[PDB]
Amino acid sequence: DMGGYFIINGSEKVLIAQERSAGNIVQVFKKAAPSPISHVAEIRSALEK
Amino acid sequence: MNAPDRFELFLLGEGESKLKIDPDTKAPNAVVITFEKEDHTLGNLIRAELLNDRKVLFAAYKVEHPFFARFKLRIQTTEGYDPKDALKNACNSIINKLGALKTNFETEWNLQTL
Amino acid sequence: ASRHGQKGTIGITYRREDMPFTAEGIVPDLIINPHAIPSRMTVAHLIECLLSKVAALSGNEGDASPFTDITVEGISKLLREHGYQSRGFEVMYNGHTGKKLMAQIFFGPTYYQRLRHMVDDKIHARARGPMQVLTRQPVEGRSRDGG
Amino acid sequence: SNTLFDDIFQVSEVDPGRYNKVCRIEAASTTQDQCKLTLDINVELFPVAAQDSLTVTIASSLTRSWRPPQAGDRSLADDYDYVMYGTAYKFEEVSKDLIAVYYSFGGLLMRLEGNYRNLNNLKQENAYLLIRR
Amino acid sequence: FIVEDDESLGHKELKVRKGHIAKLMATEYQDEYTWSSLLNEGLVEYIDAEEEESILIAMQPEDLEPAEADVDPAKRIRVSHHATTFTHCEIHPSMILGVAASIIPFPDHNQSPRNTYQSAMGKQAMGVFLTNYNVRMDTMANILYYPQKPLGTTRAMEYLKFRELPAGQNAIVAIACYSGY
Amino acid sequence: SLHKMSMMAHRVKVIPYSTFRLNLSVTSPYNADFDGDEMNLHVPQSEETRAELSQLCAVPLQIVSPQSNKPCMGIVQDTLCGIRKLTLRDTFIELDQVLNMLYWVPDWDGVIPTPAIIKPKPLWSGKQILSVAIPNGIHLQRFDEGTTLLSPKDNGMLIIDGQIIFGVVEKKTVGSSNGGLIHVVTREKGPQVCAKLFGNIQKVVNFWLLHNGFSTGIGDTIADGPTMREITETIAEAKKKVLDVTKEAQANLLTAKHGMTLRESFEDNVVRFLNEARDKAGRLAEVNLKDLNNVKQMVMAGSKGSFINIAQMSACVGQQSVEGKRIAFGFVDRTLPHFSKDDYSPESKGFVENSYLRGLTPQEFFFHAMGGREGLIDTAVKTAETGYIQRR
Amino acid sequence: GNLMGKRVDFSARTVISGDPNLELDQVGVPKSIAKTLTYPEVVTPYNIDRLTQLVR
Amino acid sequence: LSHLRRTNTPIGKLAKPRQLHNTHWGLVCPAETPEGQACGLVKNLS
Amino acid sequence: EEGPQVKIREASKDNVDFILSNVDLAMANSLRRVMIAEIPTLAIDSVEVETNTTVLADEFIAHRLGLIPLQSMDIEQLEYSRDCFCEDHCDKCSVVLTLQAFGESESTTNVYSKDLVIVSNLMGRNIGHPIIQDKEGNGVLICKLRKGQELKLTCVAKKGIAKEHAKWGPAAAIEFEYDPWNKLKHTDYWYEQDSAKEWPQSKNCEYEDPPNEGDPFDYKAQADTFYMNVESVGSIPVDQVVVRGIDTLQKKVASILLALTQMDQD
Amino acid sequence: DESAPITAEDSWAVISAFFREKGLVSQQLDS
Amino acid sequence: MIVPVRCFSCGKVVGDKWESYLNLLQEDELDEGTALSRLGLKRYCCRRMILTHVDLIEKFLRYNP
Amino acid sequence: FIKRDRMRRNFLRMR
Ligand SMILES: [Mg+2]
Ligand SMILES: [Zn+2]
Ligand SMILES: [Zn+2]
Repeated sequence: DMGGYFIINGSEKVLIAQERSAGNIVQVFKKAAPSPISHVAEIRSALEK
Repeated sequence: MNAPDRFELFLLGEGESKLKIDPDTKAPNAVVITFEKEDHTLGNLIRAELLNDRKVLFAAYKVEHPFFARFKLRIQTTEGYDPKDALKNACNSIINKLGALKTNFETEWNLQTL
Repeated sequence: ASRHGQKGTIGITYRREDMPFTAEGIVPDLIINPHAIPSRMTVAHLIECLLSKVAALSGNEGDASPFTDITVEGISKLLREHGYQSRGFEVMYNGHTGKKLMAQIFFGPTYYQRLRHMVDDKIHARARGPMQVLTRQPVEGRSRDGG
Repeated sequence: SNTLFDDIFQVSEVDPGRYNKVCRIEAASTTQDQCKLTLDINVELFPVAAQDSLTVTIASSLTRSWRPPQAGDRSLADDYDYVMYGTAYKFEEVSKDLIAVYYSFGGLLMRLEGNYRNLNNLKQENAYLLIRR
Repeated sequence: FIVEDDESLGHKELKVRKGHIAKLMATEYQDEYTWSSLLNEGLVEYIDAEEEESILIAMQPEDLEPAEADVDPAKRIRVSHHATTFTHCEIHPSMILGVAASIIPFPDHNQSPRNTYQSAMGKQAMGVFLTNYNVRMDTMANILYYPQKPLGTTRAMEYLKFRELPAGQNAIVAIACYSGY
Repeated sequence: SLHKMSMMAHRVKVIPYSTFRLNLSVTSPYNADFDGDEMNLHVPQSEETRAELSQLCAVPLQIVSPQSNKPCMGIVQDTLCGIRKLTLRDTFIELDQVLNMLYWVPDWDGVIPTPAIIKPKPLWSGKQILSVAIPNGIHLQRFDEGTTLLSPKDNGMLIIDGQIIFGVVEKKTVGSSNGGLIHVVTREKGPQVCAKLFGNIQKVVNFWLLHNGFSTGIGDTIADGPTMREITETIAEAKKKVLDVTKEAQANLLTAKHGMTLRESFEDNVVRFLNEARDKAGRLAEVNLKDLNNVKQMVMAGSKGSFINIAQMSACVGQQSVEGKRIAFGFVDRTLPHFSKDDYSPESKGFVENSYLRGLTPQEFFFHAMGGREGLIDTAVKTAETGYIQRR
Repeated sequence: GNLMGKRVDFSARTVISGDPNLELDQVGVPKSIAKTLTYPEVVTPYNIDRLTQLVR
Repeated sequence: LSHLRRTNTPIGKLAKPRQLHNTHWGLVCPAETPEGQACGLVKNLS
Repeated sequence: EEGPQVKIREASKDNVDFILSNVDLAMANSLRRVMIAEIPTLAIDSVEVETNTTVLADEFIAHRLGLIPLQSMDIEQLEYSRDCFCEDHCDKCSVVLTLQAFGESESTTNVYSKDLVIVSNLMGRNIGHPIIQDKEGNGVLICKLRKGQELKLTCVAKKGIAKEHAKWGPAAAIEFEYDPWNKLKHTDYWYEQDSAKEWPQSKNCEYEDPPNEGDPFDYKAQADTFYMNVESVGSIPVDQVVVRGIDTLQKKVASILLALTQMDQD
Repeated sequence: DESAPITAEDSWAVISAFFREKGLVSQQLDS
Repeated sequence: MIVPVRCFSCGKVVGDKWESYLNLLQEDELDEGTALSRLGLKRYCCRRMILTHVDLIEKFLRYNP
Repeated sequence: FIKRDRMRRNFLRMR
């Protein structure tokens, strides 16, 4: 037995890795064909810890 | 769970006779024998010996479905010859051949020293 | 199932004497259809068998590792060194008659796994039974003797 | 009851091609110049080499359930080395006089180009092919 | 693996050498020179996709290191090491695979989705999941009576401990047409 | 249940063992495999609803589908594979077995057919004894490639009064074909008659094939040495043909196609050579493969397998593709870190040089897996979409 | 879910297996399933004799 | 083991975050993914 | 001498290698079949478990106990339970065996087929004795024990055949071959280059004259001369597997005549 | 010989040393 | 779990042959191929039976009760 | 062809 899981009220529970786009990251994206905006530069700012 | 009894493979049931002889309607002087609780162990062997008989015009056997141990043996013989007799004779022919094979093995085994 | 997405249920069970045999006395534990190979393109399934045969003959744990310099022609030379048609095939004799099979069958071991779905666990039948309270229609599931 | 065709031919070509036990023969008549032949033969039983001389017979005898020939001696037209049984499936009018007949010995095909066996050859299922030498 | 110009001797060979291989095999046979020993020695580095963008990687070390100044027809058709700019070397290509795919024998010889399918059946399988099975009072469990280690295994399976807790039996398989059942 | 066919009326046959047993030629309209597949059964309770089922939705009735004015059931797999093998000039049967093959056909007249060969040894052809299941009044004619009335390659098909004259029996004859031996039998004899022909063909064929036997091995993927040299050379010459076009476009010489970028045009030519290559190299393996090649045999019969299957297994897997374009640079100007930047080579954009036999390289593995995945996504999406389409 | 579609009595479901010895239009029903599902036969002079033996 | 080495990409739809990207090299398994709803969305670590 | 002749090549307490000449294939095969499937043996069939402290499941052990070979030399003296007149089993139709083991050693304690003891009366017939073949003379290893690990159970051995459970398999693999030089054309050998080079030669190729290219195909040729090799598990001595094989197959053909005669009484 | 270049088979003695330390649940635990 | 009594395919008794197969490998220092052969495991069906078997029993015995 | 385990043997004999 390798562990890496919990025992919660008897049953063996696994915490499944959750994907996400990284924070504090600058990314430029071309806007849609009808859009009044041509391109956008987005940043998802948050406090790391 | 829906599986049959292993022994049914060889043990005759209620009113199950080893042989059921029926005449073949389709051809003259022809018969169909249903051998209950049997397989190719006996079927192929009887058919082969029936084929040796000159008076046998037709001999074949089939195992209609593998779930059930039984076979139909069809025998058509020359006029003035009971297929029953062809099978009666073809049987003796197997026993006599085997009786010889027993004695000639026992002879060769007694000859061995290891 | 084998380890190549080649699953399947049983069709029938045959005993040793009904089963085809190598002159060597070896009878198969499994009979899989040739048809399930070209469409699928499970070449690694065949290679597993050839290697697994070699391994059992010579007492080795056959390396079936991915990116190696192991060849089908290399393993074939080894299987011939043991005394079997290099490509796996063996002349077999039909169980019912003893008469040789005109075709030579690709025999040998393959590692097969038993899968967690038994027929006696699935099989279901109902002719009247439990009904839901609101809808008054049959209940759901084998467990609940549902419709 | 009796014969319908009798002639001796010379084997110009023998062809297997993908077929291990049967070959398509190409022979010409020694007697008539107009007469030509093509035939499939189980070479495993009756081997044929090029430049071979063979008699070719087509008989209507010698419904009917086949009996094994266990009957010691019988009145067969057995004065031949290789005998077959097929069916007439075509009557080709290739030219004035010149006619071709098509036979099928359970898939083994035959083409006999001629002119004279008008009153002999029929669209008859009953057709035995007999070959000697 | 870290690959540098390092030794004046010849080309740009790997930082790690046979000495460290024996040094590890020494600690292996003892069951001092761990993984942290390679890492802190700077012979091996950790690289994320963002850092991967600024490096070049050699597949095999040998097959991707000297130069050209016969060939087996049975073997596959591999490319080249014409790059002299090699910064790192892949430990083993088979490490691109996860637990499920690592159990597949010769997966480089199968049509890719077939591999993805056996990646899901490996879960609907049976065997010994742990040795304490007789102590554990689980909701459901299936233990195969006589499990057998596989005849064809991957170098990777040695680490997945499959050889100790197997998923099946090695069956004598005939690929044939019989009754049609 | 997307068919009239997905639900049919069947005759109960109480058997042992926990499975629903069904005839294999009805595998097709249900869409059923035995890959752990399950099915529903419903029992009518009125002498009226039994009549509904029996007189409107029985399997024999459903044989000829109004979907495609053709039959929706035909002879499949073991029977299809075995029927080609049985119906051949080479294929002859000794009496012992001819007699057993006759007994297996239940509607046998009890009349031993006259052997095609009499004098050397009484031998019967497959064609002759298969014709025992083909009923009188069945007349079929078919012409393929170079079919003459004295069929040379055992091409086409000719059946008269329900007896075979020439031609090998395979998919085009005994399968679910528009002018099928099946399509004819139904219209010319009855759905009840045709339903029997299904069984009778199978009973004989499957019995002969039980004894003749059939198998597939790695030997059947093994292509002959000089043909492998030729394949290696076909890929090699196609690799240089790409370089010539790559260096040509790098010196601005390469004139762009109408309504296409210099890149759009460069890639079109590249993806063309790399496919021409795979197609030709594949074609070499197929033509080299003997008639005894068990894979070729299943393809020939049409029981399973196609040219591409042989091609990818023996010769060359080919160019992998994601979204129509050969694997693009997911990383800055390269497909994997294992490559240098601005690398447009067959090797870099996803061409698989190896066969499944020789096995893929790590670059080849990942690129194939990438393209392979796109397939499972599309599949999963395509079922959802069609789901709704059928219902609306 | 309750009107265009319904769960129903006199229904069975199991794993399907291929059989070459079955006639086209047949369906191999396992004994257990056949012993569960029923049919309302009306007692009529024709069947009265046989039906009492099934009841028996 | 496979379950302790499991990833979840929460979306929602059919698009680009399903296909096996070039960057997925050596970090995620190119063959291990379920079919249907979670195809390419439930990844497995190398 | 009379009809089908047997020529023994090698012989042992375990293997009989012989050449069966002047026979019909179907006969040689039907014997082959009988030898495996229908020769009667004695094996455990009922296991009543008193106490089990093993790491092994009751039924697991129960299965293994069946598989253990038991003496069958004089099996004809024992009745099949089914036809016996007793309520369940008796001395005429069964052999009772008792297994009692315990981890008295601090080391692992082993349980073998030698540890079984016959509790029924044998009436003098050589039946029910567990077959031991190994050097150390322990027999089949049933299971392993610890300390407090105890096993007490009772076994009822019964007459039976392989058609019922292969545990009553008096025979192991039976080797069977004919026409090593494929003169009869019974096989169409698969090849890539040379048919003969690729396919290995048999041992039995020495015992048959090769055809020599210049000879034509013998279509009159029929299949006789079958090289066979029987292997006894131990229950019945090898010779008696071939002899009883013949006798059982006879008894069968005879039983057809017996029943055919009873049909001619009505 | 002491500082001789590595073979392809040498890769495994390195991989064997990683799992010796890290295990197959490295991620879950360390987090 | 524990060395199966008899090979699945042919029924040859491989149950007794375990302890001796372990001695041939350990004590006699023979290879797995010659060991099985010396024990008389001729055809590969039986060879796989012993060669590929895992004797888990030893690991289960380790737990206290 | 197969996987090399005789290194309890190879490593104990060399070192
Ligand atoms: Mg499915
Ligand atoms: Zn009694
Ligand atoms: Zn064995």
